[PDB]
Amino acid sequence: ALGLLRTFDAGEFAGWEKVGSFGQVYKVRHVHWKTWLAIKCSPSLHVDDRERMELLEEAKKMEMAKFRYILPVYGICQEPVGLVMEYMETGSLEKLLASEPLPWDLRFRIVHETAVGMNFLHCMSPPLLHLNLKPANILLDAHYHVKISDFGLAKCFGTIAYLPPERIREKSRLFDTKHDVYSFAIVIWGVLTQKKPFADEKNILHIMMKVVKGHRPELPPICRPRPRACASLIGLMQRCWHADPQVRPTFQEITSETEDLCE
Ligand SMILES: Nc1nc(N)c2nc(-c3cccc(O)c3)c(-c3cccc(O)c3)nc2n1
Ligand SMILES: [Cl-]
Repeated sequence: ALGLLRTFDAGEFAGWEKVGSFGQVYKVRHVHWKTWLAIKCSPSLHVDDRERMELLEEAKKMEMAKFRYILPVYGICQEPVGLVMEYMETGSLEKLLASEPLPWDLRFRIVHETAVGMNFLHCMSPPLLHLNLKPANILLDAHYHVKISDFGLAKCFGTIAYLPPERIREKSRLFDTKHDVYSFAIVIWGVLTQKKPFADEKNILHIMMKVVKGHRPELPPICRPRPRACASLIGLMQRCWHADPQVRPTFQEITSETEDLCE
């Protein structure tokens, strides 16, 4: 896994441009390869042996999940300590949802492509859990196709919204596939609304308390352009955010339904 990865000297890169932030992300130009890449440097000034090894586990987990809808990783840079990744021109879904009103055919495809990627992770032996899925992680290429990113919290802030209610109920609960299914439901909410969940609210703790009983983000209305598929996606979202995690569908089932929304 970590053998096909490379080590990058900072001399190999050029024209650094900040893009995200967590740790800052930079669009760099590999000079000898004549192509662009992304690199994520650590926030700290000193990088201890936990960081260096943690970054390596993130890279290994990315290479293991080589797939169409997963972000490719090339190696780890040493000069500044950071992860050398594929550059996605269109950037994050978060930025795209803020940017402008999106057509529904796209929205449904972004949802489906994300779902296919997540399904792939869960299909591994053993399953790879993402445990961090949010529109900031969901990255889009020049032609608006998804690649899932940020395996920093994977397993073999304003982010309370993506946290499952069972995680608030029980201190130190065992992580599962149904964690990702919940977060994915909140992503769907983001696509249907182009809003951030609980954006306007007074306080975190009140909403996090109400979530443990049943209070989820307010349902969007049925859209005019694609009212049949919208209603269907909304349905799926609701099943994906159920309080009882055994009621939530598997990504095998989810992909099966999101595919029909693209037909
Ligand atoms: N254009 C572009 N290209 C990228 N390759 C890119 N990569 C990331 C990223 C960050 C950490 C880990 C990781 O596996 C990917 C982010 C990123 C993800 C989450 C939060 C954040 O601040 C930045 N944004 C990006 N944007
Ligand atoms: Cl429709």
